Amino acid sequence: MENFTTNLNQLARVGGIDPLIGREKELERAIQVLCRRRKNNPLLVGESGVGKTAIAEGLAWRIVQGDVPEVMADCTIYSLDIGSLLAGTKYRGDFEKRFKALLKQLEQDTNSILFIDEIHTIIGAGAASGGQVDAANLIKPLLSSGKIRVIGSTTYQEFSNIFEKDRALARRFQKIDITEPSIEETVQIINGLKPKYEAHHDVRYTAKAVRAAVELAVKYINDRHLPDKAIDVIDEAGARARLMPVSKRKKTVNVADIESVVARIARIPEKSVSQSDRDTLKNLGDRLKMLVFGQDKAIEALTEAIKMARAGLGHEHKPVGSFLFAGPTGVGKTEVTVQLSKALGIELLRFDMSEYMERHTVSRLIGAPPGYVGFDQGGLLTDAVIKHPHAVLLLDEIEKAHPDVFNILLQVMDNGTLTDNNGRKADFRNVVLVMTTNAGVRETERKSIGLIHQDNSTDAMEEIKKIFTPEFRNRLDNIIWFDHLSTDVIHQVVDKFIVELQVQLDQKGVSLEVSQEARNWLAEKGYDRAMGARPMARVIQDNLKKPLANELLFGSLVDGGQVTVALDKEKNELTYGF
Amino acid sequence: AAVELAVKYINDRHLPDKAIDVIDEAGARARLMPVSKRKKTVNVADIESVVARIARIPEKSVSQSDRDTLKNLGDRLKMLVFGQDKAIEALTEAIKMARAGLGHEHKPVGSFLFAGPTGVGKTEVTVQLSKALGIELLRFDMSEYMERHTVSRLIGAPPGYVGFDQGGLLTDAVIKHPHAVLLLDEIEKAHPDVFNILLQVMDNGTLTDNNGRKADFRNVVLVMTTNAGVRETERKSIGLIHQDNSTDAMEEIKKIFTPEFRNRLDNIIWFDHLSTDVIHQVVDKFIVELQVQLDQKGVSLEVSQEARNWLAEKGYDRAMGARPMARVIQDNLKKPLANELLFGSLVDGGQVTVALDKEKNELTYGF
Amino acid sequence: REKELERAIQVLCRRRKNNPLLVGESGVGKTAIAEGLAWRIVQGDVPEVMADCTIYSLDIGSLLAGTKYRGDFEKRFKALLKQLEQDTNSILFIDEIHTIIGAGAASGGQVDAANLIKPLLSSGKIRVIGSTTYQEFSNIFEKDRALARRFQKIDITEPSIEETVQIINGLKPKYEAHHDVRYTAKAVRAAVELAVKYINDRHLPDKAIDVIDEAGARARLMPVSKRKKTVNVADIESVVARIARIPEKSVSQSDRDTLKNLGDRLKMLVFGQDKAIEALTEAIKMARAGLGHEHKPVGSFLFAGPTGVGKTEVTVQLSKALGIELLRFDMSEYMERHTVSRLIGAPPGYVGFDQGGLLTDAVIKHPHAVLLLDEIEKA
Ligand SMILES: Nc1ncnc2c1ncn2[C@@H]1O[C@H](COP(=O)(O)OP(=O)(O)OP(=O)(O)O)[C@@H](O)[C@H]1O
Ligand SMILES: Nc1ncnc2c1ncn2[C@@H]1O[C@H](COP(=O)(O)OP(=O)(O)OP(=O)(O)O)[C@@H](O)[C@H]1O
Ligand SMILES: Nc1ncnc2c1ncn2[C@@H]1O[C@H](COP(=O)(O)OP(=O)(O)OP(=O)(O)O)[C@@H](O)[C@H]1O
Ligand SMILES: Nc1ncnc2c1ncn2[C@@H]1O[C@H](COP(=O)(O)OP(=O)(O)OP(=O)(O)O)[C@@H](O)[C@H]1O
Ligand SMILES: Nc1ncnc2c1ncn2[C@@H]1O[C@H](COP(=O)(O)OP(=O)(O)O)[C@@H](O)[C@H]1O
Repeated sequence: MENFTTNLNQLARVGGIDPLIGREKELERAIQVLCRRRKNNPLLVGESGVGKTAIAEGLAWRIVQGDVPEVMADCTIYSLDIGSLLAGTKYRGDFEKRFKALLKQLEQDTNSILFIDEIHTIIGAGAASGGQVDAANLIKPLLSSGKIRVIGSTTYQEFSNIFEKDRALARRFQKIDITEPSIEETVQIINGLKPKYEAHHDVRYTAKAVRAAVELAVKYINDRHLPDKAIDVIDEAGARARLMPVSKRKKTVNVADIESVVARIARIPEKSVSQSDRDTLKNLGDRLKMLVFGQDKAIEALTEAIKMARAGLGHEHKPVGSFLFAGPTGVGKTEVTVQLSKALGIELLRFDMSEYMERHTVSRLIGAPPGYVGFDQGGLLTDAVIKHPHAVLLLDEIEKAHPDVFNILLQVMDNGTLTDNNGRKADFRNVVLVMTTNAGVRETERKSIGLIHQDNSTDAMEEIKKIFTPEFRNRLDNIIWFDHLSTDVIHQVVDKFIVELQVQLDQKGVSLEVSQEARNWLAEKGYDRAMGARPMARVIQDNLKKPLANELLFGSLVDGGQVTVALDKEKNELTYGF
Repeated sequence: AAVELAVKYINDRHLPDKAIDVIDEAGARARLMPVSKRKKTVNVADIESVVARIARIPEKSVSQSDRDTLKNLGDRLKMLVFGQDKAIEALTEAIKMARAGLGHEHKPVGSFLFAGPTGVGKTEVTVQLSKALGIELLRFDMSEYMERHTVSRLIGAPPGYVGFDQGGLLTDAVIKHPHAVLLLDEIEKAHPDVFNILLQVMDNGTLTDNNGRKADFRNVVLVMTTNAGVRETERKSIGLIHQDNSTDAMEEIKKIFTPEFRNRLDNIIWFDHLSTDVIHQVVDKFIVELQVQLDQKGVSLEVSQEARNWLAEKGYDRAMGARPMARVIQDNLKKPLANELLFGSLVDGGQVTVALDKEKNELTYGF
Repeated sequence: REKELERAIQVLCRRRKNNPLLVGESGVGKTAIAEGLAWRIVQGDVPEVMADCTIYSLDIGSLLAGTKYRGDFEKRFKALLKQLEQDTNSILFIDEIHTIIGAGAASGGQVDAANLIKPLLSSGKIRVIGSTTYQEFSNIFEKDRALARRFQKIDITEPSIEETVQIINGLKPKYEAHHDVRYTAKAVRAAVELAVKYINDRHLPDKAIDVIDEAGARARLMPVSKRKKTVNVADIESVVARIARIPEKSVSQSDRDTLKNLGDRLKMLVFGQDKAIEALTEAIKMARAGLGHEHKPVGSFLFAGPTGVGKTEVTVQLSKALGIELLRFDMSEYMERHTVSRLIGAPPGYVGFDQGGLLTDAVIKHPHAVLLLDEIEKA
């Protein structure tokens, strides 16, 4: 007792314990257990960081304050330091000697309570070249006789996995569940605790700041539990605003600072648009339309979803956007998404649904069940989302995956959460789910038989409905049906590819100019409505790169200069030179 | 009473210690009661309260505030889920029979299978029921359980395997919250082999995880939501007259769920589609939620009545239930609102009025 | 890393659980970030709150060395804890935070360095900086809820191109002193860009610097005839090629000749069907001339025609003439849908998982090769 436990009453007398607020029924039942005749040993079990240790030390704090029923008055709770207890037990019997001496001291006191934090650790305290003769059994007979009182604290998992193993020790304690408090209890706890943090960080918290901290930590941080994550938000806000007086920012911590802390912790695009975040969102449709020609309404839908997200009008809990892009090949379905990722400056999560042809490939997405060979790997999808919570999720050619795999995205779109094999949950509320497919293509490109050609516009939707279950479609933000590229779009695509080729050549230090009629001839040569834009890339490659490759590989353009490409009219041929 | 209740509701210790602990805690409680000198005998009510607090289960509460909570539960839910009253009625009656003590022997509070077209309040009624009771909500998306060997994920890996020390998720959750609402979403999309776990649970209210530990489901409401049988109900027959395909819905459900599984259910509540007035109420609900979102930004909003009617007429889709209304309201309101909140008039200001003209059926905006 | 360093400093000055956790992919610079915080403290490039603070890198080996005689490890650990508590101005840096969840005494196996430290961290008594990769974190560290709760998660993200360029600029003098070689700015930028484009198995601030160091080391092995030189873009290209398997600038050698006479060297082996040799040579030339695709295979060709016309022979001869391996797959063996699992592997939890995929592994082992799909109509 001299130097192995710390007097918690002494701490509360010197203010070393943060004050216990609320927890009325919990502490009342802890006292009730303490007042039993036999096995008066309460065990505080609960989630990690919900106030179990807080309750245990707040009992002694209340004793010092005297706001306790007049049966635990003058009782002194001591926190056991197992670490220092085991320090010098090098020789046989030292541990048992010191432990039993402390035990008889506690027996003689008849007023003290021994609080053992993380009591699940005492299932072994030294069997070094020996048997079960450690503290796990030394403490057993004293509890059953009701001579001493011990308070335990452990999480549900550690309890179930370690403490429940020894039924003899397990039955000597009274399990008490410390549940996570609700909103009002948490904000009141913060109200009672924040004087100390204001003192430590030399700041002031507004009431709205505290309420916002509570609500945001609730709806944005799903890693931890309320009474600790809220005060963590508070502490980090205090520290940040305390580091600001380098420019003499002696002021209160308003709501905006709380949102800064929450966004920097949860890695979310918060803190209201502002600065230029507004400029970037404003001309995003432009920066995309200059790289994706035609199919502008897809860019419109994407930008509207992103803005609604940043404007605070997003969904309560859903991905930023859940889009199904369907249309013929080579019309920019994946390109608009990749360019959106590059424009926003965030991560692109590309997944090739063609690799998920079989039903049993779901385990590749979410991980293998426990006990199996691939358990230690987790799942690819959820791991990627957890690593990059703010990103764009691209699922290429979802019609190629097994029709059953869609049921994962079902829950992902509905709730924005996905649980891997470890019970961990990925947060999809900050991702844009975009799925590309060629579903309605073959049905729209059909030939009517009869004297009257029919309207086949609805056939793309018919095919998509036949492929995707009604509940899967019912969770999509919108289905943007892409149309084929028109000839002016083809000219613009040819120009974009010319710019790409020019960049490639500038890398080699040579310049290229292509006459306008040459561009027109290339467009008229390569245009194929049924195949979109890839034939343009092919024809441009064949017509320009191959002659250019020969010219620069074999001397004529080695460290060359200007490439002179123009079109003649008699043969529709191109010119070349240095 | 101490003996009987410690037997029936404590299953972690052995009888000669269970009863002694019940009696000792009752004595300590009656000894702490006389802070106002109420040194009394231990009545049956005190023993019942002690065991209920030990078993973490609800006691007799026909007088407390939760009696009123149960009194107005059906209405406090009907204000959030419009139509489909029979589901709310069944849920509330099951919760009452459990709380009234006139419950099932050792079964869960209620075992209900919710089936019907998508986009209706099958899962939403469950979320709002968990909120209205203030009890934990355990959500399990059975779509993550397509393979038959994912049962190991539910109940844990057998001893002598890599995933043993983690334990099952379902049993661990129920251990953490013995009084909760258990939501199993899209169970027909899980592997049909998984249904046998639910067989065992529904019949006995107990479940043994990998550690031989038994989870107690007697105080957990079991609600499972499916979209099974919907294809037939909405499938058009060929002929001059269409048939009620509800018989086909029943046939499909029986195809998917073995006879004993259907026998271990409290009821199968067939959710209906949403009517037009129900659509109007849904529009009102979503507009209220949008108004809350805007007030978070400091923007008041007023939407006219005929604008509401026009939104409902534009978004009404019988096949998809209430979900299309979300998109309709989204595009028709949030888009101009997002523009005005980002690079427009509604930056730190509100008073946005939306009204419908009759020449173009368009919306008004602005300060 | 001023943003991340500022986040770390903000975390350290907190009242409770003021223990930042540097989480990031390997090679990103987590250990580098901690030791550079120490370095800037030495140079005073810190806010006054962290000034005059001493960071200690905790060694686990020497801490557990010889800790027989139950209590030796505990006594030693508590002695370290007491020295740090008395210092009141020290931060303990644990390079591998996921490795302190076990400290022997498997009998019972509970009183380890993890449970020994939780009271200190929860009380805000001591400041410790951790570091771990993402998978180690999520599979080893975060499993201990109470320990993960006492640490503040900081994501150390992969830097950008220009950030990498500046990092290499700042690190260059040490590599110069080590190799006695000098780097040109164009060479550094080329190293960064080529490492991004062609090296796929590492992350920027550890693979661009890898190219820099290896170029310096090889140019240090050039003065066997005393070829004293600075590192130009050419050496960088050679280095990045030794991993990408195709040099871009070495084409100024006889590689130009091999390209030029390739069509003929094939025509002497494949008679007729000149169109195929022409197409293949044009594709390979466009690739080697830098005009090829930046994210596509060198060439994707479907050869169709009657039997015995040289469809398979021309590809084998092309592989021979180029000196590259022939990744040969017969699509008649993949006549069934489920056979794709041979090419890509089985999902986790299934019998063939640890084997991997045939095609992907063959491609990874041979980054530069010709892929032949015999009888594709049979798959
Ligand atoms: N009633 C309370 N009053 C004030 N703070 C509380 C209360 N309950 C919890 N806390 C906060 O939680 C922290 C203490 O956590 P607690 O001891 O409850 O969990 P724990 O013992 O750390 O759990 P584990 O052993 O799983 O880590 C304190 O920093 C405090 O801010
Ligand atoms: N609107 C467009 N503007 C510019 N380039 C385009 C456009 N549409 C297609 N492309 C070209 O096509 C390539 C990408 O095509 P994309 O991935 O969009 O096709 P897709 O719609 O996915 O068809 P599939 O799924 O069948 O491949 C780009 O390299 C780009 O040059
Ligand atoms: N009765 C209702 N009242 C109000 N809103 C409803 C109702 N039914 C559904 N909704 C809307 O639908 C959303 C919840 O959908 P839910 O999860 O119930 O779909 P579901 O029944 O699972 O369909 P599926 O299983 O086919 O996906 C809520 O956001 C809510 O706005
Ligand atoms: N901020 C930085 N400035 C310059 N170089 C850095 C920086 N961060 C990392 N590096 C480079 O990375 C190397 C050190 O690796 P670092 O400590 O960053 O990660 P690590 O210790 O390898 O991580 P782990 O411990 O997980 O393996 C150094 O050689 C250095 O060149
Ligand atoms: N055009 C050709 N020139 C020279 N040899 C040829 C030609 N076509 C076929 N052969 C010979 O016939 C054999 C079969 O050629 P291959 O291309 O593999 O046939 P397939 O097209 O059926 O795969 C080869 O070994 C090759 O030597």
